[PDB]
Order: sequence, then structure tokens, then C-alpha cells
Amino acid sequence: MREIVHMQAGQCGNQIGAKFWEVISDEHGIDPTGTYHGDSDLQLERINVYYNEATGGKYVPRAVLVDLEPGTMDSVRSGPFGQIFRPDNFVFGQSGAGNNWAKGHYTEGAELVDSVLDVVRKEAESCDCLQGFQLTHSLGGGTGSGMGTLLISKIREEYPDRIMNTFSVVPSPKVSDTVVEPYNATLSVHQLVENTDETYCIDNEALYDICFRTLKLTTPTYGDLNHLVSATMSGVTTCLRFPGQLNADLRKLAVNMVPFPRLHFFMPGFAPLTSRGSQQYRALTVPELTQQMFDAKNMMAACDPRHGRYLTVAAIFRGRMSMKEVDEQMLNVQNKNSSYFVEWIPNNVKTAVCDIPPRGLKMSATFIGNSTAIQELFKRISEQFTAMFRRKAFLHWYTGEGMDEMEFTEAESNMNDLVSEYQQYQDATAE
Amino acid sequence: MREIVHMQAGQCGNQIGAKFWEVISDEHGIDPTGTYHGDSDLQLERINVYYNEATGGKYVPRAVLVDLEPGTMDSVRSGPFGQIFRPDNFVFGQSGAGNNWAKGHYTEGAELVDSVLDVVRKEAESCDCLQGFQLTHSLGGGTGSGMGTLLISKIREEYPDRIMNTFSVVPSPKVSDTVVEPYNATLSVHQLVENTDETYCIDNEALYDICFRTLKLTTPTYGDLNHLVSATMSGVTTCLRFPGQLNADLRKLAVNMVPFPRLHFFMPGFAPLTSRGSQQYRALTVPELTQQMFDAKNMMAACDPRHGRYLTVAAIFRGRMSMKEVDEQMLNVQNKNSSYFVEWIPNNVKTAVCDIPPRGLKMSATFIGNSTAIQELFKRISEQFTAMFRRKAFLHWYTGEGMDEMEFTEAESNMNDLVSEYQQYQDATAE
Amino acid sequence: MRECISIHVGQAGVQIGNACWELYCLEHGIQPDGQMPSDKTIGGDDSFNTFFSETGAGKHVPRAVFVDLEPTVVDEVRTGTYRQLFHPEQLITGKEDAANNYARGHYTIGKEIVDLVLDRIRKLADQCTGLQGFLIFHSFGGGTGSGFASLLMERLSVDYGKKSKLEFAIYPAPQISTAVVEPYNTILTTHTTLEHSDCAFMVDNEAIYDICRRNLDIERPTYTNLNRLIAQIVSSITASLRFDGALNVDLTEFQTNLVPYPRIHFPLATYAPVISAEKAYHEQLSVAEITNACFEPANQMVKCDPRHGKYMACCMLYRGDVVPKDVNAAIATIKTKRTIQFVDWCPTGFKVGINYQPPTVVPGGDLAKVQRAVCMLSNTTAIAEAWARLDHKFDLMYAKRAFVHWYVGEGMEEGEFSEAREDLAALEKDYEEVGV
Amino acid sequence: MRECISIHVGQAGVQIGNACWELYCLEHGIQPDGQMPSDKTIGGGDDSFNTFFSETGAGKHVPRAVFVDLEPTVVDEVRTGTYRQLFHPEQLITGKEDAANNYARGHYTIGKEIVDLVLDRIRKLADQCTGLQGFLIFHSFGGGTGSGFASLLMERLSVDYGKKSKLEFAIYPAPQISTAVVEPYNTILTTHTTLEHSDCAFMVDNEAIYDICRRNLDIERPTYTNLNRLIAQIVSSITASLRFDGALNVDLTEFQTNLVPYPRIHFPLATYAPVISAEKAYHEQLSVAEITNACFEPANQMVKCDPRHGKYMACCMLYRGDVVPKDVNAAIATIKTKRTIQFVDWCPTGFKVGINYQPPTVVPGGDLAKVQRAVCMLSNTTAIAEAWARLDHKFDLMYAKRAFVHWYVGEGMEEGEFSEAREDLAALEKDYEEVGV
Amino acid sequence: SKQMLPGGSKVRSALQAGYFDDKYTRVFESEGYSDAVKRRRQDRLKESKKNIGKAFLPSSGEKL
Amino acid sequence: LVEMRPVTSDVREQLFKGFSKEGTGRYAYLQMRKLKKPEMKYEVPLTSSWEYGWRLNDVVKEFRAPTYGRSRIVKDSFFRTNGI
Amino acid sequence: LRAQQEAM
Ligand SMILES: Nc1nc2c(ncn2[C@@H]2O[C@H](COP(=O)(O)OP(=O)(O)OP(=O)(O)O)[C@@H](O)[C@H]2O)c(=O)[nH]1
Ligand SMILES: Nc1nc2c(ncn2[C@@H]2O[C@H](COP(=O)(O)OP(=O)(O)OP(=O)(O)O)[C@@H](O)[C@H]2O)c(=O)[nH]1
Ligand SMILES: Nc1nc2c(ncn2[C@@H]2O[C@H](COP(=O)(O)OP(=O)(O)O)[C@@H](O)[C@H]2O)c(=O)[nH]1
Ligand SMILES: Nc1nc2c(ncn2[C@@H]2O[C@H](COP(=O)(O)OP(=O)(O)O)[C@@H](O)[C@H]2O)c(=O)[nH]1
Ligand SMILES: [Mg+2]
Ligand SMILES: [Mg+2]
Repeated sequence: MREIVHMQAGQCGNQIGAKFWEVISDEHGIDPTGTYHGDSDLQLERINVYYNEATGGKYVPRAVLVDLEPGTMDSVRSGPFGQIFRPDNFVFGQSGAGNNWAKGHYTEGAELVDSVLDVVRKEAESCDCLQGFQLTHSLGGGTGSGMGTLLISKIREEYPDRIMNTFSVVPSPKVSDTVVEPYNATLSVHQLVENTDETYCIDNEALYDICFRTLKLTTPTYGDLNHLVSATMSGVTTCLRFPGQLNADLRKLAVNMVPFPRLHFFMPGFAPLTSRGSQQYRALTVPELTQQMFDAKNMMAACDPRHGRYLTVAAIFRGRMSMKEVDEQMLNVQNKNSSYFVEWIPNNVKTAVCDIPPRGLKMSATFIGNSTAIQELFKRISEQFTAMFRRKAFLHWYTGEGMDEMEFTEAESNMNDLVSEYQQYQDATAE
Repeated sequence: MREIVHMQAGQCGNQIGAKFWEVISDEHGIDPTGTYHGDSDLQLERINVYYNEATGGKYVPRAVLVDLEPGTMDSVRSGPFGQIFRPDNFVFGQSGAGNNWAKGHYTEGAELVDSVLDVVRKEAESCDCLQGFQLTHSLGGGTGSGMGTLLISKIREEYPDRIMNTFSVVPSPKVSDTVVEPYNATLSVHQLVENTDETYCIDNEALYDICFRTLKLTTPTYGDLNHLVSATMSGVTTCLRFPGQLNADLRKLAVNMVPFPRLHFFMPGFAPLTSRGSQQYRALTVPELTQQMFDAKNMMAACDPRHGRYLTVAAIFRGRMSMKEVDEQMLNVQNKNSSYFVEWIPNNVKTAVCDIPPRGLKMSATFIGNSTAIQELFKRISEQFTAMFRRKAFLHWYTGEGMDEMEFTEAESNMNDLVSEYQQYQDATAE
Repeated sequence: MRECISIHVGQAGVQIGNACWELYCLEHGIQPDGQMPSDKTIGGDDSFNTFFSETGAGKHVPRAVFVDLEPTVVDEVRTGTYRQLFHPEQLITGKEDAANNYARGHYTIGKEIVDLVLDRIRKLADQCTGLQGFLIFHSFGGGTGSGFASLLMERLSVDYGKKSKLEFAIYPAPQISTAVVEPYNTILTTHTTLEHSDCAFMVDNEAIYDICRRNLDIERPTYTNLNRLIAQIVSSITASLRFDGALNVDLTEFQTNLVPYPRIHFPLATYAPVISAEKAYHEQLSVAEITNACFEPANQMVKCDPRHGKYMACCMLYRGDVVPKDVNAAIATIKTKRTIQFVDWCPTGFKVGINYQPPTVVPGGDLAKVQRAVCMLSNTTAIAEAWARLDHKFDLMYAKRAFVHWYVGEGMEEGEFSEAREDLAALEKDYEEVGV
Repeated sequence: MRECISIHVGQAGVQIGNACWELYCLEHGIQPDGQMPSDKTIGGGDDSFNTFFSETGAGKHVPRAVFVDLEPTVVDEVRTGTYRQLFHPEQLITGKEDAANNYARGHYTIGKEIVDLVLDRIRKLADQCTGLQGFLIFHSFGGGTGSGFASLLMERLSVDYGKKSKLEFAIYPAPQISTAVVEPYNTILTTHTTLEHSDCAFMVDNEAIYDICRRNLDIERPTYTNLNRLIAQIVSSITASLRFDGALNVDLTEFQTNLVPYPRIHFPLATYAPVISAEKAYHEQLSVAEITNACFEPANQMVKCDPRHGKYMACCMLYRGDVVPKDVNAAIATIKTKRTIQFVDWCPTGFKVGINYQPPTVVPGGDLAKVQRAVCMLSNTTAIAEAWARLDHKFDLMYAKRAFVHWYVGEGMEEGEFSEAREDLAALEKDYEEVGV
Repeated sequence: SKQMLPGGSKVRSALQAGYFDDKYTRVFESEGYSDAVKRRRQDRLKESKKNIGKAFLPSSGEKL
Repeated sequence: LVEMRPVTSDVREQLFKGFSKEGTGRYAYLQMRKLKKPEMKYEVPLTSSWEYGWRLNDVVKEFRAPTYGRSRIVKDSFFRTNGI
Repeated sequence: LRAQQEAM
């Protein structure tokens, strides 16, 4: 059966994966002990995509949690839904990779890479079909930008046939985030664009915006942000684990998107998200899930699509779609705002209907946009990157643990020619 | 009605034999006093291989205990599940070897040889077959090394047609251990080359890391280590004792694993191995067992097999299963990791199946392999030998006890040319 | 006696043929477990012999293979309500989905999965005494439904040869789309299933959508209604093998009479009436007007406008209480009508087959129990507009090499795109040169 | 009158014979203690049991076989379990210790203590005969007793009896699978002996059994029990025409003159049909034409070598059940008109039919479904020359550097015999090629 | 480093993961349907050209 | 739950006598356990050879001679025991 | 399970 393996890098990846496993264990009706306290038989027909059977009716997640901080594993073990994880899959360090790409890629983090691929290879060879490897991390963090990308390179080297899909938390356009974030992000996405199949970028700033202005929530905390991120994990992976009408799995999405070997960064969105106050004073139909789908407000990670177009759009619908209305509102959007769309790609909307909705929602709809407005993230990262690269601000660290200005400047070359070939298709007419 | 005497030598041999004579005592259902109290006639059928019966329920074990330490002999005879020993076969000296091969071989050795061989023949007409001898000792030890190898030499010249299982334990190659470790190791292996049919070697450092990494239980101690030692005991010769499917005794293992009469040194492995807090999280199945055998952590002779190839290997699966899975996994190992094997021996991975599982396990697997990885151990033993021999350090003890530099140099020449055959047959192509 | 072999490739084809087998089971009275409880009044019939075969006791096993690479649609069939009906090794599943990829369906996964389905087709044909055609259900959208369908055609045409093969493809809409590589996969599958198919029988999603919107007075149903309507169409196609009275046509008839030249074997479809039960009370259903309903321009199974295109053949299959006087009168009125034009070398462009068995109704369906029905099969030149728009989409795609890296990485080379391009171009010149 | 004996040698032979005699007991109605619920009088004027069982005065049906092995256990489970009163005490001959995967140790040192006892026992068995039909040597080419002492016993039978039929059932090794390292040695060292002393040698391959019983029976975890039950069903379909009457009858004498064109070429492949399970048996009608096609398809061939590359020479169809002669004849006509089954050009007529009326007795505890029709396909296909050449190549690879030869030369046989064995199998391969072209 | 890795217990489908052949071989490549009665009529057509005259006119009935 | 049936006391007493070289202990115990079906001894086929011929007295109905077995009429209607 | 509970 189609099976993907989860791996979490850093505090960001560990907490996002913890909420992901909580949400999908709630969906599959698995208690924190490990048994099946569920009702329907649709849960135990594709349970193997995420879980390995054990003695009795025990199920263990296929998660390969890894960082260099003991505190993240301590927190996920102390929290609920942490006992299901296998302690053999808790390879971890005691230092932390200094929020540094070189320290996560060449230094003692690279020594534990042998053990973490030993665990990964053990799980992938106990796997049956090996649909792919999914990784969660942040592009501007510590272990995630370091050992995460080294895991990417190593896994794509050893199994260059399966999908290697990453989520990653991208930096905010405002405030400052991390001081070495342009360096870490430039080196990380230089590795990501080389080898990965697709990426679902997440950004804390617009997660805060959508948690404060659209979803009420005067105190957003961060568990609600991770709830939204885990919801758009579950929405994109529901086609591999639940039946229904016509369906598009991760390989379907990877081939219907990604027209070129490069350019595989997507900005997602969850679109049943309405205010808890107006959940009475809002109906439930696809003509308004479509405007919440294509609204500039939702737009989970980073960019305003009005400063660009949509090269390809994928919509994963969950629930009992009478999907003539689904496809008619997709056509309706496509021919009403055709200016905010690529003209040399007609009919650039994918629909994937699953009849199993998430718990607590009659309908749900997840967005996957290969929007042409993603220029701003790479542009601001490259601008800041060269801004302190010409100023030699904290560049001595990467040279200390093994980098050089030469490899820094073909990382900048990868950034700028990626933006150039992105403009080449942004400003390309139909004829 | 085939017969194995298990006649132990040395302090290490006495300890591993006491663990042997308790782990098979509760396997065949015998209390510490000697009376059978088991709950199956599957135990009762072939007790005669190991236990000489007496009046009542006494099943005293046929074992020529050879030692030179009265305290070690008293501890062995007073240990739990180990007071079943008959008073007849309690031959031991009082002077002691004092961690010297030559002192245990010539001064305290040859005078004890007459009485020890008298006890061996007294247990040798008291049988039907005498299918093999089993001498357990330690490389580098005092009592087990010189007296032991003299016993292989004498028993081989007086019964020159029977299997001699030399089940020896090598110490850690690093630190210092005994001060004459390479001297005793070189001499003992030199006698084991041209006088022994087949030999298992266990490293204490590898016992430490297999009890610390996979078994955990905080400190490895020694009891669990010797429990895996006794597990390999009870697992190698289990087709000779318990019935079942496709069988393979000592002679069959010798003919399937010894291509050339000099190259008969094996690397054992017991691979049901899980920790206390990870046994509920692990499903146990023949692919899982096969992964645990071929995983290099379970190798107890140190000697990482990835720095070499495998001449032959045999796996004894002990527990009822499907041989479809066994055949699948034994073929898949060759077919994918064919580079880390020999291409001039087609199908060099062997299987035997017994039905009766061990105490407390659904199924077990004993993995013993003739590989080129032990040439590293032999060449580093020879390197330490010549390093401590060029200055003639501790030569006076051996020359006083009755040895000479000609014996030393022919022993190290034999070690070097055995290393030469390992290297030559590693580098040898098919045609 | 006389029979057809049904091959259900892809998710869309499996759903379509599932509705087909539901309709055949309800038509022949076969229970879903395979048993036939007909003992109250028959005492002696084998109208199921085209689709089912007797296997001891009272059990019938259908002549069907359910092949799809993703193991979820066939899996829910296996755990559904038709578990005992199908033979367990007929329901063929893969492990990994082709994922909208002709090269996956035809070059990488197809070369190891086609052998078992070919042997299943061998067993089904050897269990038959009067086999006369294949009914293959697969969408043109792509993936399993295009690449593996093309592989199955190019191997079946070698294995069986002169036996007739009929596809019932789901042709993509002018405006409605689901996959974005449909302009690639449709051209790739047509270039291969041009020289081997005998009939093509396209239907279109938004055409059936609008027909259910207007005629069936339903605004939000799902694909179950589209599947049931296409099951009604295939029932009207194959009714003249299980039931024969008056004029009767087998599979060779409307394949040698619909196809003028052996590359224009692309017929359309229409079913009338599709009227609902509420609307059909206040209606007088007659042959004098159901042909007008068929030839109404906004009533086809694909919305290519038939006013801007002549007709070559217009094979009608009537069903129910039809007395040939009004077939004759309706054909006279249609031929005298000015708007319904015909090509100058076809005064004989009508083949009629009347069946006296009324169309059976399925429980849970939305079509009404009409005592008269008719399935119209055109060979109009209006499909040349669909070919032109599909080739325009493929030209805009291939003009600067979008989504080509997947195909050229996993097996299928560069030149096949240009070969399919020139083959569909020559197809358009064939339609134009034959229509003028 | 008619009566055939069996010699089960080694682990594989004794386990196969355990399955075989379980099947014979449940087929003839003999309870595991050796006593029928009836006898010659009070109903049942029957003689079908006389082929395999010898009747004494006091209503006890002892078998007419010998379970011989050089090792303890193996036959000790027979001696201590289920079928223990039914077998004669000095009929399950055990040695002292095994050959341990060694042609040398099976044939030369350990062999020449048990051979005289087993020859005396089978001489007594042939004394208790009213006219023998033949032998059935159930062994394995793998190693030890099966390659060794079995071949020594067979040449003893050849010099003793002579013209009697000496059929083999041999577990041939696999392309990708072996169990002992020295099987490429032992197989050639025993086919140097079987070739000049056998009459026909049925080949059975383990992973071929695995595939035929996992695709059709659909059991996810097959084992030696299912292997041996399937082989027992095959051998019952072979020697059922002696025990049961009906239509066209073949026995062990038409078997020799219908599979052996040349005295070297006596290695047939078996095939059973149907091997369908109880769940799949409902939704497919068991017709003679389709079981014939299931016999001829290569997924049911019982040795992994494709018959598409090669020529069928002589083929026998043992139909068993509710078989009428025509659908057999029409199936034979269809395959004879079909071109993919390429019969060899010098054999226009190729088939030999034997139809038996007795339906196949299902074993309670197996996986086969109770089917009213069955067919055993025994073919002298030339496709096994690929297996012979592969075995010769593996022997070349092992013998290129004298690996695993010191045991053979130190047990007591000469080192030179490997050369004669290799040249004999090379002669066999070139004979197969010369006949096939 | 890269450890030794065996296979697994593949759940079983129409694709080959567990069969020891790696490829499916079909007995009938280009020969499917048989049409026994049609083939027999072809043998009649082939055989009827080997006559030595016209059709065998059987006999005549009762000439009343 | 237990893998083996509770065996009678007399055979245990017979097992708990002298050694087996003359044979009064393990040897005689194994003979007296051999003289018993290995089906009222256990509940599980612990041995692979033991499932060959499992509980036939409860899985099989009444045994019968084969329907089309050969006869002995040419030795029954033929040659007689005593005559003239 | 009983042996496991005996172990712990
Ligand atoms: N009428 C009808 N059409 C369907 C159905 N499901 C999918 N389709 C059509 O099929 C087109 C896409 O082809 P698919 O059938 O989804 O692809 P596939 O043949 O299953 O091949 P794979 O995706 O690789 O499995 C869509 O545009 C739909 O219009 C259905 O249930 N009924
Ligand atoms: N079909 C089948 N084959 C078996 C069975 N048991 C063992 N074998 C085959 O026997 C081969 C192993 O060699 P053996 O026949 O056991 O050798 P042996 O007769 O015991 O003689 P020694 O090796 O000296 O003990 C394996 O390759 C198996 O294929 C069985 O129960 N059924
Ligand atoms: N899931 C999660 N994400 C966080 C947390 N703290 C920060 N982040 C995100 O991670 C990014 C910084 O990554 P960082 O914490 O330095 O990664 P680390 O060094 O590996 O722990 C920021 O952009 C935040 O959006 C947390 O506690 N949980
Ligand atoms: N496995 C094992 N190794 C031992 C044991 N005792 C000693 N050794 C090893 O043998 C070396 C010391 O040998 P020793 O026992 O003093 O030899 P002796 O003088 O004959 O008793 C140490 O380096 C240990 O690693 C034992 O009981 N078990
Ligand atoms: Mg699909
Ligand atoms: Mg044996």
C-alpha cells in the first residue's frame, strides 16, 4: 500500500509533527495508549500509510523525530500523544546546531546523520511500497535548516525515485526573526531547490494574521497556529488514506504542479476557516468555500497574490461534494479573474474530492498554490543575504564550521537565476 | 541419540559454561537440585545429548570441568541452577595459571592432562555416539588458553574424526586487558588453526555495545552479556536436541560454513534483542529478525562486516514460522547487498529451522558467519604481538615455563598467513 | 452464445462499469451475491449469457475485469456490496498510482501489470463460445485511463485481432477540467488508440452536467447520476444482444456502418428521453418527438455544436413499444428539415434498430420509467472542433516545453510528442477533406 | 496383484512420505492405527488398498514402503507420533548420525552400514509380493542422504532387480535459492549416478511450489506442510490408475514407454490442476479445457524454467474425476492447433491420456478445494536444459578455486570424480540441445 | 554507515513482489479466442478441395 | 490454559525411577508415552510433523471404501478353498 | 505475555 514516512527536525518540526500526529490520530481514532478506539471500518483500511502494526492491537507512528536538543523530545514525551512514538526513533543530540547551516551540515550534527538515516532506512525497508518521505522543519531555524537539509540531500541521493516533500516554516516579511536567517534560508533553499519534489511553505506572520483577524482568538498562542498547519497536512495527505470520489494523491499533485525541474514552492491555505462568532451566521456551500478558497485574506504563508498570478492551483475538498457545483465554481473563478492567472496555462485548477471530511467539519477545502507572487520571499531573502554578505556580518561562523564565500555566491546565483527564470514565466504572454 | 560433551576451561570458560548449564537446564526443565520438573516431553526426548541420567530424577550434566582456580570452581559449583554437577568430573588444580598461556599449558597443564583426559574418556564410553566435543575458553586468558588448546590437541590426536566446537571469547582489542593478551591470543589461535574443525569468537567490547545500545538497561553489567553467550550456546546446537523442520547439526554447519580447512573462525549473533521500554513497540516477525541478525550491532566479535565481505553464513531460526518468509529474506539480503558478499560462492547464506522456541520468546535466530571482517582483529592482534615482541617484553615468563622465540615466530607466521588467506579470498574474483 | 468482455481501466472506467453491472444485475434479476432467485414463473432464459456465465448451483459470475493501479476504488468494490458477484482475481489492483502520467501508465508500471490482465482476458475469452467484442471503459483524462488503456488496446489488437473493440471514453470538456495534463494525455492516448479502435463513443462531463440540469431537473447530484446515465446508454447499445425483436443490430453492425473511412471511427452519443418522473407525467412520449429531442443541438453527450457540422451516420437504437411507422415518419421529417444537414455522399445515413424490451429502471436513479427510448449515435464533423481545441491546447503546451520533464525523465522520449502532434494534425485534415 | 513400493530417503523424503501416507490412509479409509472400519468381508469387495498396503491375518494394513534415514529425529516423529502403530517397527530404519550434506558421507562411509539392512528389508517386502510393479524413490538432490545413500541404494537395486521400474521424485534446487552451499556439488555428483540407473525422474522445485500455492491457493505464509501435501496429491494422481478403474488406464509400464524417447532423456516436469483454493473455487467452473490450459500455462509449471523457450517432447495427461473423453480430446485439439506450445518436430502425436473415475480425496487440514475434476500434466519439456546449464555454471564457480572439496576428498572418495560428473552433465546438456534442435 | 537491509513482508497484489521470477510469462501471446466450430469449418474447406469429382449426390426417393 | 494435558501419576512415578542405561526411567517413560496417541497428550501442534494427520476422528465423518476401487472378483468367484 | 510479566 502507498506509505509515506514522517520526519521532524528541530523544535519547529517537532512541535508541528506533534500536532500533526495528534490531529491524524484523532482522525483515525487511535487513543494515546495506541489501541483503536474508533467506530468505522474506513479508519482501519489505510492505517498502514502512517502506522506500523505491533503486538496486539497496538499501532506505532512512522515518525523519525530528530534534533540536537533534548528539550523538544522531553516536551513531546511529556505532552499527550507522545507515548505512541517509538523510543528507537528518538535519535537526538545535547547541543543544538547554533542556528547554523554549516553546524547542522558538517559539524557534530552530521555525525548523528548516520544514525538517523539508519533509523530512516530501517523504517523505509520495513515499508511496503514507500510512496515518499515527508519532512517538517523551518528554513530559518537550527537543526531544520542544517540536519534537515542534510537529510534531504542524503535521502534523495540514496532513494532518487520517491517523493521528498517538505513543509518548512519560512521567515516573516517583517520584524527580524533570526539574525542569521538570510544565510540559513539562502543555503537551505539552495539545497531544497536542487533535490526536493515539493514544499508547502508556512509563515508565522500570516498564521498570526489568520489566527487573529479571521479566526477570532484574542490570544492566538501557538498551538492554534500548529493546529492550522496540521490541518493543511491532513488535508493534503487525506487522499492516500481515505476513499471517496475522484482523488489526487501526493504524486498526482507533484506532477500536476511542478512544470519545470525547478520552481516547486507552494503557498497553501485552509478554507473552511471562519470566525467562531459567525459559524452560525455563515452557511456551508461550495460557492462560498470557493471565495474563501481564492480570497487574498486566507493565503496561509507569505504573499499577496494580487502582486502576481496563480501559475497552478490545487484544491483538495473533503466531505460529501455534489461536485458539479465544485467544478462550476472552479470554472467560475477561473473565468472571472483571469487577469490574476497564467494565460499560457489554461484550465490550471486541480480538484480532488474525498468523501471523508475532518472531524468537526462538514466540509473542508485545502489550497495548494504555485503562485507567481512567491517572488517576494526569495527576493527579500536574496536582498538581505547580499546586504550582510557585502558587510561580513556573522559570516565567520559558516567559514569556521566549513563554508566559504565561493559556495555562498553560487547560493546567491541559485537565488537570482531562480528569480530570473521565475520572471521569465511571470512576464510571458500566451502568444 | 547423538552426543556432545561440553568440557569447559578457564575462568571465562567456567562462567560461560555455568550460564550454559543453567540456560539449558531451565530450557529442558531441570531444577537446581537435578530432578526434572518440566511440562513437555519435547524437553524429555533428547536430554541424553547433554545430561547423563542417574537413579531417581537426576540428570547430571556430562561435562569435564577443567580449571585452575579453586575460588572460580567453588563459585561455579555453588551458583544457582548449577549445583547439578557430579562430583566425579571436578578436576581442578590449586597453583593456578596466573594469566599465562605457557604456565597454563606446560607446568600446570601437562600434569593435569592425564586426569582431564581420563575424565573425558570416562564420559566418552558412557555414551552412544560422541557426535562432538565442545571446549569453551577465552583467547588471552591464562587457564582457558594453554590448557584448553592442549586439550584440543590431545583430543584431536586421540579421536581424530569428530567435531571440536571451540567456543572462545576474545577480549577487547583496546585498553590493555591482560598484559600478555597478544601472546596468548596468537598461541591459542595457532593451535586452533590446524587442530579445530570450527571456532566461534566473541568480543567483550562488542558484548558491551550490544548490551548497551540495543538492550539498554543502563549499564551492561556481565550477566546479560553471558546470557547472550548462553543463548548462542543453546541456539547453535538446537537441531541436534529439539526436533522440528529442516535440520542442521555441527557437521552440517561445518561443511556448509568451512570452505577451506584453515578458514573456520566464525562470528556469532543472537537477534531477538529489545530493551525493557521498547518491547511493546516492536512487532516481531521473520523480516524483523533477519534485519536484526544482519544489522552489524548484533555482531559479538566486534569486526564490522562492512569492512570486508562474507564467505559463508548460517542462520538457525528456532521457533515455528513460514519458510516462505525465511527464503524471501535470505534471498533479498544477497540480492541487494551482493557487493558485501562473495560472488564466487552462489547462495552463501544458509538456513536451518527448529520448531521449539526458547524460554519467553515467540521465535529466535542464531546468526553465525565466516566473513573477512575478523582479519582486522587478527592483523591488529599480530600488530600488538610484534609491537610487544620486538622489545622481548614478558619473554622470560614463557621461556621459564618452556617456550621459545621459534614457537613465537611460527605462531605469528601462521597468524600472518591466515590473514593472507582472508585477504586473498576477499580479493579473489569469480574467474 | 453471443457475448462481450468488459475491461474497466482507471477510476472513471471502474465507476462507469460499476453502474453498468448494477444495471445488468437489476435487468436480469441476478442478486448481488451471484444467485438467481428467478423461480416463481420462469420454471428457461439465458439473456445473461452476453454478460454473465453460469457457475454451478445458481451462481452467475460476470465477464469483467476491474483494473486500476491505485488500490482504493477496486478495494472499496471488494469490500462493498458486490463482493460475492465478482471473481476475486478478476478485480486487479496495483500498488502505486500512475498519477496522470501516460509514461507511467504505458512505459514504467504498465510493462509488469499488463501480463496478468492479458491472461485474465485470455481466461474470460476461453470461457466463452460466441465472443463478439470488447467493451472498454476508461477516461481520456490520463494516468491509468490513458496509458494502460493504450497498452491494453495495442496488445489486444495483437492477441485477438479481428475481434471488435469499443471504448466508452470520458472526453474532456472545452471549459471544465480536472487535470492540467489532459491536453498531453488525450493526444498521447489518441495517437495510439487510433489505429486499433473500431469505435470510440466519447461522452463529456459538462454536457451530461447541463443535461441533468435542464432535463432531469436536478441541480446538485454527484457522479452517480452520470454513471447511471452512461449505464443506460450502454444498456441501449447492448440490448440487441440479450433481447432481439424487429430490426436487430449486433456489435459488427454499428461498427461497419458508423465508420466511413478507417480513421474517422469516433462516434458521439445521445440518449432520449432523459426526462425525470415529475416532468414526464405531463408529456406524451412518442417517436415523432424523441428523435427531435435527440437532434436538438443542446442535448448531446458532448457539447460540440452540431449545427456547424454535417452528419455522416445517425445510427438509432429504439427501445420499448416502437412500431416502425413513426421511425419512418420521424426520419422523413428529420431529413426534410433544413437545419439538420447531411454530407452530400450520404442520402443513406440512417441505421435503425428497434427493440421491444422496455428500458429497465434502476432503484435510486433519476431517469423515469419511459415506455419508449432511443440511443442516437452520430458520426458528425462537429467533433473536429473538439479536436482543434485539443490540438490548440497541446500546441500552447508543447510550444515551449511545459510539463515535459516528467515524461522525458520516466521512460517516454521526446519524439512521441511530435508524432502525436502530426497524427492529430493529419486527423484534422482527414475530417476537413472528408467533410468538404 | 498390482503393487508398488516406496523408499523415502532423508529429511525431505520422509516428510514427503509422511504427507503421502496421510493422504493414502484418508483416501483408502484406513485409520491412523492401521485398521479399517471394515475388512474384506462384510461389504466392500475391494482391492484398491493392495497397491500400497499389505494385509495380515488380524485386519491390519501395514504399508509397503521404507522410511530410511541416516539421522535420528526425522523418522522418530513418525515412530512416536500419529502413524506409529500403522508402521512396522523395523520398517522405519534410522542410522546413527547423518551424512550432513555430503555426497561422500552419504555414499561411502556412513552409507555402507544401513544399505545391507534396508536391502534385506526391501527383499522381505518383495518376498511379500504377488508380482511387483515398481519403486518410488522419494528423495532430494539437495545433499547428504538424498544425493548420497539414496543413489547408493538405487544402484544396489539396479544390480539386484534389474528391469523393474525405478521412478524418482526429486526436489531439484532453485535458480536463486539453495539450502546448503554444497548443493551444486551434490546435485551433479548424484545425477552422475541417477542418469545411468533411473527410468524417469520427476522434478519438483521448492519456490515453484511456493508460487503455485501462493498465487492460486492465496495463502500468505506457505510452508513445508503445504509443499508436501501438494506433492502427495501429485503422486496420488500418478498412482491412482492402479488403485481405481474406469476409462483409459496407464500404469508404471506405459509411463516408461511414453515419456522416454532416449535412455538419457528421462527427466519430466510435473504439473497439477486445479491448485485453486476453497474461496476462489466458487467463482469459476471447473472445466476440462480450462484445467488443461492451467496445466499448460507456465505459472503452474512445477520447476522454474519457462516452457516457452524450449520444445515439448512427450506429454501425459492423467485426468481424474468426472472426466468425459471428448472435452479432453477437444482441449488436446485446441493446444495442438495453438502454436505457442511448440511440440518438437519429430513427435507429431504428443499426448497420452489416462482417465480415472475416482474423484480426488481432499485432505482435511490442507488448502486444496474439493474439486470434481483434476489433471496431472507430466511433460518431457526441453526447458530444463536451462536449469542443467545453470547448475553446471554454479558448479564451475564453486570448483574454480576448490571450495568445499576437502570434506569430499577427506571422507574417502577421490577428488577426480568431480571431473567425470561435470563431463557427464555436459554430455547431458549437449544431448538435450542435440535432441531439441 | 549503510547497514545491511533485508526485504519485507509485502502485502500481495497483481504486481510481483514475492514471486521468484521478477517477470510474468504468458503461455499465449498472440493467440486468444479459438472459435472451434469456425476452425472446424476451415478444415472442411481445406479438405473438400481434395475430392476427385463433383459433390456426392446421395440417392433419390420413392418415384411414385 | 496449558500446552500439555495433566498426565497420570503412575507414568510420572515410572519416570522417577532408576537410570536409562539398563532402562527404568526416561526409556520406560518414553515407551509408555509412545503407547498413547499424541493427541490426548497435547493441545497444540508444537511440532511441524505433528500436524500431519491431526484430529481426524473429529474433523472426518465415517470412513468409507472408495466408490470406484478395484475388486477381487477374479479371485472370489474363481478359485475355491476346498473341493473334490 | 506471562514470560514478559515474569521478566518485569
Ligand atoms: N463520469 C465519470 N467521470 C469521472 C469519474 N471519476 C473521474 N472522472 C473523470 O476522469 C477524469 C480524469 O481521469 P481519471 O479517471 O481521474 O484518471 P484515471 O483514469 O483514474 O487514472 P489515474 O488517475 O492514474 O488513476 C476527470 O476529468 C473526470 O471528469 C466518475 O466517477 N464518473
Ligand atoms: N518439498 C519439501 N522439501 C524439503 C522438505 N524438507 C527438506 N526439503 C528439502 O531438502 C533440502 C535440504 O537437504 P535434505 O534433503 O534435508 O538433506 P538430508 O536428506 O536431510 O541429508 P543430510 O543433509 O545429510 O542431513 C532443502 O533444500 C529442501 O528443499 C520438505 O518437507 N518438503
Ligand atoms: N512549532 C514551533 N515553531 C517555532 C517555535 N518557536 C519558533 N518557531 C518557528 O521556528 C522559526 C525559528 O526556528 P528555530 O526555533 O530557531 O529552530 P530550532 O533552532 O531548530 O529550534 C521561527 O520562524 C518560528 O516561526 C516553537 O516553539 N514551536
Ligand atoms: N566473557 C568473559 N570474559 C572474561 C571473563 N573473565 C575474564 N574475561 C576476559 O579475560 C581477560 C582476563 O582473563 P582471566 O580471566 O584473568 O584468565 P585466567 O587467568 O585464566 O583466569 C579479561 O580481559 C576479560 O576481558 C568472563 O567471566 N567472561
Ligand atoms: Mg486515479
Ligand atoms: Mg538430514
